[PDB]
Amino acid sequence: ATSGSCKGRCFELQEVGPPDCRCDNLCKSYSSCCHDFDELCLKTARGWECTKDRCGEVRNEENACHCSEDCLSRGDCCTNYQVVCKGESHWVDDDCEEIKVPECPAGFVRPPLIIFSVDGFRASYMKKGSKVMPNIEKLRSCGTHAPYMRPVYPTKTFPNLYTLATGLYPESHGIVGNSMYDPVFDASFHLRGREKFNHRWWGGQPLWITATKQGVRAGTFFWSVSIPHERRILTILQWLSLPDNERPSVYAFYSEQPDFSGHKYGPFGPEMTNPLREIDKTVGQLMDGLKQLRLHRCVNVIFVGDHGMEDVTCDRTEFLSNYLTNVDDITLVPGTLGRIRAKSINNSKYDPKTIIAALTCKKPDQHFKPYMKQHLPKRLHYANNRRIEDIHLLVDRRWHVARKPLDVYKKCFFQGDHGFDNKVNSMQTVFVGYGPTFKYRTKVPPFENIELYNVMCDLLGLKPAPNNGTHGSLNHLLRTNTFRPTMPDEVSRPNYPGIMYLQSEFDLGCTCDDNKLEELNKRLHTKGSTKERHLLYGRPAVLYRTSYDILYHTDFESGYSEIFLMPLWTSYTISKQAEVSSIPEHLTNCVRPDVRVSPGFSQNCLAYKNDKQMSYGFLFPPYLSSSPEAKYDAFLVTNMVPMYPAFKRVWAYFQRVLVKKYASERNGVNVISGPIFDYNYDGLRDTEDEIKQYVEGSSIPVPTHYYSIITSCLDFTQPADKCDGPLSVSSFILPHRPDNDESCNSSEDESKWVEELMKMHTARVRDIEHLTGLDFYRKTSRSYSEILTLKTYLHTYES
Ligand SMILES: *[C@@H]1O[C@H](CO)[C@@H](O[C@@H]2O[C@H](CO)[C@@H](O[C@@H]3O[C@H](CO[C@H]4O[C@H](CO)[C@@H](O)[C@H](O[C@H]5O[C@H](CO)[C@@H](O)[C@H](O)[C@@H]5O[C@H]5O[C@H](CO)[C@@H](O)[C@H](O)[C@@H]5O)[C@@H]4O)[C@@H](O)[C@H](O[C@H]4O[C@H](CO)[C@@H](O)[C@H](O)[C@@H]4O[C@H]4O[C@H](CO)[C@@H](O)[C@H](O)[C@@H]4O)[C@@H]3O)[C@H](O)[C@H]2NC(C)=O)[C@H](O)[C@H]1NC(C)=O
Ligand SMILES: O=C(c1cnc(N[C@H]2Cc3cc(Cl)cc(Cl)c3C2)nc1)N1CCC12COC2
Ligand SMILES: [Ca+2]
Ligand SMILES: [Ca+2]
Ligand SMILES: [K+]
Ligand code: NA
Ligand SMILES: [Zn+2]
Repeated sequence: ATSGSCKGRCFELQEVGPPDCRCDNLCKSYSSCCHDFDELCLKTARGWECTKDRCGEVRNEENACHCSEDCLSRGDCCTNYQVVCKGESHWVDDDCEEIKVPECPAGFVRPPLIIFSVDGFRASYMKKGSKVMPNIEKLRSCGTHAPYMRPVYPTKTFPNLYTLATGLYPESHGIVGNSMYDPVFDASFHLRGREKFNHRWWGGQPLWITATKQGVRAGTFFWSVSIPHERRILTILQWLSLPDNERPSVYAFYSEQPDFSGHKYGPFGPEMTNPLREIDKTVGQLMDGLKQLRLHRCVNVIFVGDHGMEDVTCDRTEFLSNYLTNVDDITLVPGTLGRIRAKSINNSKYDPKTIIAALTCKKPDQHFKPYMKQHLPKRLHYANNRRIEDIHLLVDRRWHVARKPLDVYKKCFFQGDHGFDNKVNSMQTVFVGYGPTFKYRTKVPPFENIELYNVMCDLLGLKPAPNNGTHGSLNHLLRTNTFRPTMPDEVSRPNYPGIMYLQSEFDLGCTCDDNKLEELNKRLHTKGSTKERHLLYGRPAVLYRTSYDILYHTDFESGYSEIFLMPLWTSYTISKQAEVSSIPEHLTNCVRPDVRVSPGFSQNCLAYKNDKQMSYGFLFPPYLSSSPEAKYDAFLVTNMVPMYPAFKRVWAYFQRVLVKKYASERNGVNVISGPIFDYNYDGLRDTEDEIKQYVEGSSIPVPTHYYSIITSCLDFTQPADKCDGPLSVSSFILPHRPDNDESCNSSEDESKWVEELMKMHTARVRDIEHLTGLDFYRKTSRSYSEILTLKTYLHTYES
C-alpha cells in the first residue's frame, strides 16, 4: 500500500508494520518502499564530492550531499567537504597518533562501534593489494590486526555473516549454507527469493538484538543491493548526527565487493585491482566523514571479511553421474561442498551406505571425499542440525562437485569461488580493529571469527548471549574493556586409591607373563613422586558429577573413570632424549589387574576375546616406558581402551613413531590422551545413557573418538618440562572407526597416510574440553587470558 510517504523518514531505524509502506535500508529488497523513496532517500544529484565551486553554496535539498555552510550542523556534508572547502587534510594523509582515550563529542555515552564488512576479502589482499589500499593500510598498521581471521565452515557468505553476528557455529545458528531444506518446516531457503526473510531460519541472538535488549540502540545491518556504497556511508554518518537519545551506538556497513568481481575474475585476476581501490575509497569516505564530525578518535572501527576466494573453473568439476548409476534418485546441494539426500522420502530403496561406498576412493585423483556428517573432522562443528544432510562431500580446494554435466552448462563463466574447508589458506579472511578501545600498532595471532561477537559485546558494554566464543581469549586485542574470566569450578573431586585388592579377587580372563633397596622406590612412584614431571599444568578439572580415581605411575598419571571403566585422561611427558622400545614378546597379550581398582570397576579381557570386531589399545604407550620394569605399568587394565583393529594401526603409529618425533622436534612434549563419546554428534560430552555401542557382552563403552593434547615450550630452547614462558600446543580428535576408508592410501605403510589423517583431524584444546567436560591448563605460570588464547589455537598445517 505504497501510497504513504518517506518524507522525514529516510532510512528510519524502526521498520514499520505493513500495510504501511517502508523507508528503511531493506525496503527495496521486499519491494515495499513508499512511492517517493527514490526521490527523497536516494538522491544522486551532483554526485558525492564537494568541488571548490560548491563551497558555501546555498543549500539545494535535491543534492546527494551538501557543501553549504550549514551542512556540518545538518550532518549531511559530502565526506570531503572540510578537505575541499576548509583546507583540511584527508584522514589517510594524517600521521598515526595513539588513541589512548576516547575523544568524543559531549553527549556520547560510549564510543560507537562501526563494523565495515567486506564480502570475499581474502586475507592475502592486505599484503598483495597494499599499494592500492592506503586507507585500509593505515587502519591496519595503526590499529590492531591479525595476519588472518579463520571463517566458519562452510565458507559461504550468510553462514559467516551470521556467525559474526551471533558468535555461534552454523550448526547452532541454523544458517548452514547459502541454500537449505528444513524437513520439519518442509521449507527451502535460497539466495534469490523471499523464504530467506522468514525469521524461523535465523537462530541465536545477533548483536543488534543483544544491544537493543540491553538498551543500546543499533543501526540496521542489512543494506538493499541497489543502495550505493556512498549512500550507505552518508546514512551512517547522518545517524551519527542524531540527538543523543535517538542515536545508535552500533552500525554496520557491507560491501558485496570484492566477492562479486572475484567470482568472475578469480582472486588475483587483473580486474580485481579496481574493486580493491573502490573499497579503499569507501573506507576513506567514512574516515573523512568521521573526522568532520570529530568522531575519528571516538569510534571503534572494525574492518572484517566473511571468507576468502579461490581459483575455481568449470572444467574442475567432478560429476556424481560418473560414480553413481542411481543419480536421479538423489538431490545434491552442489559446488564447493556437497550435501546429498533422497529425491523422494517415499523411496524405501534409497540406501546411504551404498551411495557412500560408490563415492569412496573410486578414481585415483578424486577431488572430493564423502562423509557421513558425524564422521567429518570435529573442528568443522558441522553436524548437529536437521538442515545438514547426513551425506556430505568435502571438496578439494579449486574444484566443484555437480550431479550431472548438464547442471554446469545449462545454468565458461566463473573463475573464483569459496565454500571449502575453513582451514584452507585461500578461504582465510581479514580483521582490523582501530579505535580507542583497540590496541595501538599491535599484531595479534590469527583467530576464529566465532570469537568476535564477545569482543563486539565488550566494545559496547553488553553481556553476550551464550555463544561458541571463549570469552577472554581475545582480551589481548583490547586496551580497555577486557573481560576478566574466572576458571570454572571443579565439580567432581578425585579419589586417590591405594592398594585395596588381592590379585585373586579379579576374574577378568586376563593373563600376563609376570629387591629391598628399590621396593621403597616404586611405592613412591605409585604415591605420585614423578607426578610433577608427567603432569605439567595441573590435574585437569572434571566439570560434571562423576566418580573417578587418580592413578599415579612412574611414567604417567591418569584420571580413571569408575563409570566409563577407563581413563578420562592420561598425562605423560616425553623428553627429547627419550628412547623408544618394543613390546617384549612375552608381554604381547599381557593385561594386568590394578590392585587399586575394584574388579567391578575394571574392564575384562574376555569381553575383548568374545567381541570379534573390537580389540584394545593403551593410552600411555608401552613403547615409551622409562625402563623394562616401568613397562609393566603400561599393561594395567586401567590403561586399556577399546580399539578397532583398523584404528590400532593409526594409534600404534602415533604412539610408536610420532610422539618421539614430536619430542625430538619440539624439545620434549607433554601428552594428554583420552577417549571421547559423542554419539549424538552435538560436540558435547555424552552422558552414559547416550552411548550406542559397548564391547560385546560388557558395560565397556566404545569411544567415538580418541584425543591427544601435545604441549611444549614456545621457546623450544627450553625443554617441555622446564619451560619458563609461553606454551605451544597441537591437538587432535581422531575418529574411532572400524575401517580406514577415509584414507584412500591406507593399504600402504602408515608412514604414507597416518600423519595426513591426523592433520585433517587437528583440533583446539577447547574442542576437546567441550567433548570431555574437562578443563585443562589449570596450574601454569601464565595469565588466564593467555591460556584461553592457547586453548583456542588450531594447528592448521597449511603451507
Ligand atoms: C555453541 O553455543 C551454543 C549456545 O550456547 C550451544 O547451544 C546450546 O546448547 C544447549 C544443549 O544442546 C541447548 O540447551 C537446550 O535447549 C533447549 C531450549 O531450546 C530453545 O531455547 C533457546 C533459548 O532462547 C534457543 O536458543 C534454542 O534455539 C535452537 O532451536 C531453534 C529451533 O527451534 C533454532 O532457531 C536455533 O538455531 C537453535 O537450534 C540449535 O540448537 C538446538 C537445540 O536447542 C538443536 O536441536 C539444533 O540442531 C541447532 O543446533 C531453542 O529454541 C532445552 O529444551 C534443552 O533442555 C532439554 O535437554 C536436557 C536433556 O536432553 C535436559 O537438561 C532438559 O530436561 C530438557 O529435556 C527435555 O527435552 C529433551 C529434548 O527434546 C527431551 O528429549 C527430553 O526427553 C525432555 O523432554 C536444552 O537446555 C541450547 O538451546 C543451545 N542453543 C543454541 C542457540 O544452539 C552449543 O552447544 C555450543 N556448541 C559447542 C560445540 O560447544
Ligand atoms: O546480501 C545481502 C546483504 C546485505 N547487507 C548485509 N549486511 C551485513 C553487515 C553485517 C555485519 C555483521 Cl558483523 C553481521 C551481519 Cl549478519 C551483517 C550483515 N549482508 C548481506 N543482501 C540483503 C538483500 C541481500 C541480497 O541477497 C540478500
Ligand atoms: Ca560472501
Ligand atoms: Ca554428545
Ligand atoms: K576382539
Ligand atoms: Na582406505
Ligand atoms: Zn561469493
